[PDB]
Amino acid sequence: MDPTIAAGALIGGGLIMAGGAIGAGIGDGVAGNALISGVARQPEAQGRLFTPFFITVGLVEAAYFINLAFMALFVFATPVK
Amino acid sequence: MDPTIAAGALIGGGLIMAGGAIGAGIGDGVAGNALISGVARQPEAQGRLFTPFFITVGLVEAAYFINLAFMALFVFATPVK
Amino acid sequence: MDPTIAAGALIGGGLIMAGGAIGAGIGDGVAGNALISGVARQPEAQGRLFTPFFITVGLVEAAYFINLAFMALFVFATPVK
Amino acid sequence: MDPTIAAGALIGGGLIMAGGAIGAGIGDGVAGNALISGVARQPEAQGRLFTPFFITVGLVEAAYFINLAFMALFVFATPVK
Amino acid sequence: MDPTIAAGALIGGGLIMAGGAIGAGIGDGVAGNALISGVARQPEAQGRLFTPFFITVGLVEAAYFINLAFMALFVFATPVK
Amino acid sequence: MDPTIAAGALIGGGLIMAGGAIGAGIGDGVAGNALISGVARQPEAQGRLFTPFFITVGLVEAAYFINLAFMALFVFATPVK
Amino acid sequence: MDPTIAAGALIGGGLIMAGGAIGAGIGDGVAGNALISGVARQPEAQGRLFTPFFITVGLVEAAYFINLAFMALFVFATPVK
Amino acid sequence: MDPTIAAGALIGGGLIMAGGAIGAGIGDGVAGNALISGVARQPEAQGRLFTPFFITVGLVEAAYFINLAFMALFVFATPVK
Amino acid sequence: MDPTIAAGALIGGGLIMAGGAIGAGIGDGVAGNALISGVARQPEAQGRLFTPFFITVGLVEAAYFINLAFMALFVFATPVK
Amino acid sequence: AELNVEIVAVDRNIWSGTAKFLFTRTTVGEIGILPRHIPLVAQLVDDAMVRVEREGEKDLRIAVDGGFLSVTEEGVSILAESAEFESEIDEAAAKQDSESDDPRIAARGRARLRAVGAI
Amino acid sequence: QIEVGEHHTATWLGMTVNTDTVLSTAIAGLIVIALAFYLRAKVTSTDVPGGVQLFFEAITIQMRNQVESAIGMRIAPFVLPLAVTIFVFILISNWLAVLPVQYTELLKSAAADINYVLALALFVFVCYHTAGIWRRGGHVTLLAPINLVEEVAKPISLSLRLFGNIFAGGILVALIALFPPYIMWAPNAIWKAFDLFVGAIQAFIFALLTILYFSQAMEL
Amino acid sequence: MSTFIGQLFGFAVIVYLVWRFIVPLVGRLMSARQDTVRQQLADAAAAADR
Amino acid sequence: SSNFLIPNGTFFVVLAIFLVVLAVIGTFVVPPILKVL
Repeated sequence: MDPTIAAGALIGGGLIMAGGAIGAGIGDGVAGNALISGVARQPEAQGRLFTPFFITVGLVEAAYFINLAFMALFVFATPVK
Repeated sequence: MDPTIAAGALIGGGLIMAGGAIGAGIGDGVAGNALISGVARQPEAQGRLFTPFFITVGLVEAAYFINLAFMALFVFATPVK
Repeated sequence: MDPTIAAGALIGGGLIMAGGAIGAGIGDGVAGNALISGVARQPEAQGRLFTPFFITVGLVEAAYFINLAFMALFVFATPVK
Repeated sequence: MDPTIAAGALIGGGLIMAGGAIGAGIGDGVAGNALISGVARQPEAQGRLFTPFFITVGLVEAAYFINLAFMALFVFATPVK
Repeated sequence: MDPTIAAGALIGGGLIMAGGAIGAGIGDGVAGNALISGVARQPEAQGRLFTPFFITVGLVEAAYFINLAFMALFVFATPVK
Repeated sequence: MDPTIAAGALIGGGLIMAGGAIGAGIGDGVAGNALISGVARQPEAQGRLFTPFFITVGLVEAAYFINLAFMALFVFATPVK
Repeated sequence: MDPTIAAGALIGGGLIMAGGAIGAGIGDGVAGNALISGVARQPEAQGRLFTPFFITVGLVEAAYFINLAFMALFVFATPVK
Repeated sequence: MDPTIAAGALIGGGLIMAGGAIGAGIGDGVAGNALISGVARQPEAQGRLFTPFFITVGLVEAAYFINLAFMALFVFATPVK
Repeated sequence: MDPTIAAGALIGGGLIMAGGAIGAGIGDGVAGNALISGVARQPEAQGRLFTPFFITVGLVEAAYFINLAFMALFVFATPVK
Repeated sequence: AELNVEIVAVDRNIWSGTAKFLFTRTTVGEIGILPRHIPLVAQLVDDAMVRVEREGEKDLRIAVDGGFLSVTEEGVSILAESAEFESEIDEAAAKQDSESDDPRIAARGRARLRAVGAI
Repeated sequence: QIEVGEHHTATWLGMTVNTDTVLSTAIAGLIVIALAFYLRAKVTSTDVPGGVQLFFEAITIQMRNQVESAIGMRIAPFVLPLAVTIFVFILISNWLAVLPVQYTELLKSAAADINYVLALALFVFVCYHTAGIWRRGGHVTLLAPINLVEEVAKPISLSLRLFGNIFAGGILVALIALFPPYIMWAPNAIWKAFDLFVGAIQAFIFALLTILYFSQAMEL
Repeated sequence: MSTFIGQLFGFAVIVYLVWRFIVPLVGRLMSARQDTVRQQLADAAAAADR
Repeated sequence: SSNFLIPNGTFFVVLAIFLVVLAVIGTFVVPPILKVL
């Protein structure tokens, strides 16, 4: 009915956010691992490593927030009512 | 009906929290791995490594708590009743 | 109906605990890996490595137990009856 | 009915976006890890490493955005009404 | 009914694409990690490393696109109507 | 109805055990990897490495068995009948 | 009804076996990786390395077979009929 | 009814293909990582590394295509009508 | 009804095969990674490394095929009709 | 292809030529070099052995003491306190040397054994 | 269109028997006894050895060095024959499935039956169990119940690992049947080659795990 | 008979595979391994000779 | 139908066939080959 569509939208948004969270969390983890290792090798490399690191994060979190946007589109402005 | 929407909201919130937990847990794990390895290489590097480490965690847990917030929005102030 | 909401709460709590278990298990594993490797490199580093290790665990298990709490809130004091 | 198909489309699109997010997030993470490590080894290698890195990303994000496209095809121009 | 089958086909196609996306994304990530590391070790090895790298990708993306094909077979020419 | 709640409890318990199994299996794997590597580099270190290793396992399997307990609480003493 | 409980039991058992398979497969993989690496440089170590390796496997497969047992308890002697 | 079985078959086939895709993609990725690293280690070793590499792939893709076969058995010659 | 049980069996078998595929694929990948690295570090070691490698695979694929068997038991000789 | 191999002792050039493949054992693990290979620096194990493999001859086995090893763009260089080819070894003297209590001469004897194809 | 676990059946002393499932098993048994007597007829000590002899000696000393590094050979030489038995008897038992039968096909695997695999695995179990108590009469205390799983695991693991492994082909060769004939031959060939491989590797695995379970049953 | 003609249309490519590639290879190897023990028994004869 | 993963009497059958076959090369192959070695 209408509530069935609403429930489908809620579950779909949930899945989208879950995928986003897994992706962002593990991606930032695997990037920060390299950052910390580099800073453990050469301390004065820190100011340098913040350029590639934040590039990587800029990509990772990107996929996250895109999903976030679409989750809103699923939950609030649900395409099919 | 109305309970169908309620159940959909509960399942969606569950999925959101599960994704958050996986992401945060593994991200903090993979970051602490590098932290411990750095402290095993150079003890007096500890006070240094706490800067990139907590940066990484600040990102990882971020994705977690955002999800947490939205989970509340799914469970308590459910968008569609 | 009412049982439909109850079932949704049970499934949601299940998902929350499953995500928590995956996150905590793998996070503690990936942290203990570094701990053991450090203790295999320098035995007398053990008493040192227990500081970053337990910090990491303190984060990882945190995400776990938070989920645990919310699982209770899903199962016992279900928000919507 | 018709809403059943709509709900199926919403859940399918959700799954597609979740898979995309996991893939892109972790792929970019594992690529940026190598990028940061290379830049921690040789700083003046940065301008070089941006060639293979962005190649890798060009592949990874590709799989993401393809999914994104199909998600739209699932949600807006649903194949079967 | 008929829409029930349509919804099942949409959810199945969604699952197929999600699995494909996770597999391809992480596989290309873990391959590009080695590519970047090799190019960070020996720059003039790049033209060499593009042979095994693209072999690996040729396998990884293969599993992806196969799934893509079958997803179409699930969504457009659904086997059972 | 009542069987609906029973089915929800069975599925929830299943999810809890699946998450537990993934977490414990991979966590013990990633810990034993470090154990074997330490024994490979230093065999005599075995009697030493059994202290951090079993600490790690004590954490990992913990998250497992906790889930196991709650699975029982889901399956036998289902909270809501 | 009764078949609803039967279906819930089948899905729950499926989830339990899937989690078991993922955990055991990847755990044995990550352990055998260390075994092969130890034998790679130290072939003689293979005989010694068979002590920690099989310990690890004894843990990993444990979590698997426990799940297997409970899967039977879900499928054959279903707790709630 | 009959369409319910058809939908179950479509979802099951979807799950089978998703698992296959994840397994094959990541397995080929983790194998090609070693291949590329070996090629960088020793350029001539390439003709030698193509023996173990393709052995590994022969195993990995095996699990994939087996699933593919069974997916067909789920969608086209569905066991229970 | 009866078709509900059939659908549950199809979904359960799907989950079992998906878990098997993930486990086998990644396990064989992580084992072949070590095999290739050993053959890249020492070639004359190939004939040696095929002993531990295939042991590992013998374990990994084991968990796979066991699942395969049970999947058949879920799909063809469904326990509860 | 072939790689240039040079084994220099502390007071003499032990060997120098070209090879097809070169097996030895670093403190970190055994290893095999081939004509092109990463630049590398490593320390052979205390009782190491060096097997050179040549195209038209039989493989030349050498015992090395306190060795170090480095691979570069030019070839392989092995630095040894002392080295002893295979066709120069008393396997019985090396055998009774192997069972010493002094670790240094014990490693010397174990290397002399590894060169002759024993142990 | 096809259903698994179907073989003719009967009874012999009140116990139910498979009318199928035993012909190909006996074919494998008579083949191994055959090539063995063929060895004996063309064995040597100071000649050039026959192909059968070189095949079997490769297998034999492979298993021998495996055993001897796993355990002191003198401690338990009886596992060496038991190993080789397991290898070849299983090797052929999978390779026998190479031959094409179907019109329904009953020349196929003996391992596609749960009982054959169950028997092999549980015999290995009784043997290394009695060997463990013949020798002696967890690594952590509270880890101990997990150990109880461990040895109930092994015969199960050894059993279903093999069955499911060949059962796979035992299903696939059937599925591909309904693929169009003018195309089916190519995937048929591909799967048959890979099944040859997997049968070999699987016999290898069962033998090696046999030996290692003997070892960890018998060490001290 | 369709299924039999198909399965042995496959069997043909299988043993064409084996006769083109594998058994020539194991022929090489078992020839070498026969040659080795042949040479060593010849060496035993030469040793009693000496 | 047939819960075909529950054992059947056929078990004992091949145990016999396995037993003798072991006993077979308990005499007929490997004591000869180990002595050949």
